[PDB]
Parts: sequence; C-alpha cells; structure tokens
Amino acid sequence: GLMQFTLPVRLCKEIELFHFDIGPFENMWPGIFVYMVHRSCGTSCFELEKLCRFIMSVKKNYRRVPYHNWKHAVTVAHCMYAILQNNHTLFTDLERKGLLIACLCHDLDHRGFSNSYLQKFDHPLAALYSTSTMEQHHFSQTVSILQLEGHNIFSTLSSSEYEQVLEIIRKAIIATDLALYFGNRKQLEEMYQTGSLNLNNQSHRDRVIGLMMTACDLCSVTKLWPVTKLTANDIYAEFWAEGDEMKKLGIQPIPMMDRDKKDEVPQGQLGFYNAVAIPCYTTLTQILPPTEPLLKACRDNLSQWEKVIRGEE
Ligand SMILES: CCCCOc1cnc(N)nc1OCC
Ligand SMILES: [Mg+2]
Ligand SMILES: [Zn+2]
Repeated sequence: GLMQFTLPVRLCKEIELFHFDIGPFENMWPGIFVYMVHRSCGTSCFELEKLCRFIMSVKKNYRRVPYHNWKHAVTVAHCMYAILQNNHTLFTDLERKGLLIACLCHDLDHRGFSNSYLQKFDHPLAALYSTSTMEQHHFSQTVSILQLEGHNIFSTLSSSEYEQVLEIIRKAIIATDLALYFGNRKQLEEMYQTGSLNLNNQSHRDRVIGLMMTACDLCSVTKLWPVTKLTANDIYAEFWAEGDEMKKLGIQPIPMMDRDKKDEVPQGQLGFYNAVAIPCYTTLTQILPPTEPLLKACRDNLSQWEKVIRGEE
C-alpha cells in the first residue's frame, strides 16, 4: 500500500510537461504509466498486483509495428496525464481512472493498416464492424484482457460504476477514429461559439472527451521538433507498407502511402497540420485553456515543416 513509484529527478520533472518524451528504455514504460496513474487517480484506484498484470497483458497484445506499438500507447496515455493534471477539478474519479486506461488500450492489436485497407482487402474484421473497424476491435481486445482471471482492475467498483467506466473507455476508444473527429470538433466549435457548451450535459462531456482523445492520439505533433520529425519516419513507414499492400491489391494508393512519392511528405504534413492538428488543439485550448502548450508546440512544428519545404532543412 505504502509502495510508491519514484522516477529519476529529470523524469519526475519533465513528465509533468506536455512535450515529455518517455525515452528509449521500454522496461521503464510500465513504471512511468503506474506513476502517472498514482498521481492522476491515486495509489488506491487499482490493486498494484492487478494493474501490473493488466499493464503487462496490454503490452503483450500490441504488435512489433513501426508506429502503432506499445510506445505509442504509453505516449498517448502520457498526453492524457498532462491534460488531466493541468485540469485537476474538471474530471470525475471514474473519468480519470477510465481515460488513462482508455489511452493505454486505444490501439490494442493494431496491424499497422487503416480501416480503408481492411475494407479493400475484405479482412474478416471489416464484416464484424462496418465502421470504426480497428477501434471496435481495440475496444473488444480491452474487454477480453479485463476478463482474464486476476486482471479486473475495476473489480472494486459498484455494478453501475463499472458500466459507467466501460462506457467511458468504449466512447474514448471509438473517438480515436480520425473519420469521426471532424464532425466532433465542428459540433464543439459551434457549441462553444454560440455559448451552448455545458460540462454538466453528458452528451457534451462525451464530445470534449473525444477531442482530448484525438489531441492525445496525435500528440507526436506537440513534441520538440527532433521527436516530431523522428516519429514522422515511423508514421510514414506504416503508410508506405500499406501502399505497397494497396499496389498488391492492384489499386494505386494515395500519394501519402506511395513510397515512390516521398518528396511530397513535407507538403503532406502542412495539409495535415492545417486540416487536422491546428484545429484540434485550437478547440481544445478554447474548451480547456491550460492545454495551450499543445497548440504552441503544434504551431512551432508547423513552422519547422514550412522551413523544411523552403529548403532551410
Ligand atoms: C493514420 C493515423 C492518423 C494520424 O495521422 C497522422 C498523425 N501524425 C502525423 N504527423 N501525420 C499523420 O498523417 C499525416 C499524413
Ligand atoms: Mg487507432
Ligand atoms: Zn493511436
């Protein structure tokens, strides 16, 4: 019970910052997550025995893919930690329990292919789940690991509280489907502008939670330029793999997934920062002002991509 996780001085300080990078030491990632849970939620939220077992079954069910891997899981969970920590009084007990677990679990058993390629390949999962294919699968994988004997980290919640947290985790994971974000953020932009936004309205909380999930999921664009740049290599490694497989289906992929069209990548990132990232963190900073550091980091990285195109790097 009195067993606290303590990090080295540089991590203990840097971890509280939005732009924290969890480092190349995989065996430190569990303790970093448990440390974030203990300070976000409490030393009591979970039986340390069951959480540790949970964490390690979750790790085992991520694959060895260039981007959608165990590192991505802990990285997305860390972004949520900083949002939660900078917004102490806005989220309930069950939300702070749910959302970190939601983030660690959000890409379980990812193969490195989009919902598009699953449908064109005619993968079994595309017949099981017609929309948000991989995200319904990710949520299914979370339930199954929660159901392994000794793994139920919520065991100590009432029937209602348990369904409340599963519900938060399900919507949280489904919201990571980027196809759903555009309408989520538009709706949120309207509600905030017309003043109709109300955090006592569950429908409204759901939408704000969805946007937080998108913000955390995309958080590689809110790191320092060297992390953002080296992570982009992992992202495009998956995209080029998927384009290769599209070509094997006899379909010419979109230039973003064509490894012949690598020159178009810098311009590819401008479109993405302007179309997806900046809007996402703009509305987030409007609804939760203390998350402004993410928009600032995103704007700087937009500048760094501009400077790449202009041949300055
Ligand atoms: C397919 C997953 C959706 C996340 O897509 C991205 C995330 N972060 C960056 N820097 N670029 C992305 O695509 C840009 C072409
Ligand atoms: Mg995903
Ligand atoms: Zn993800």
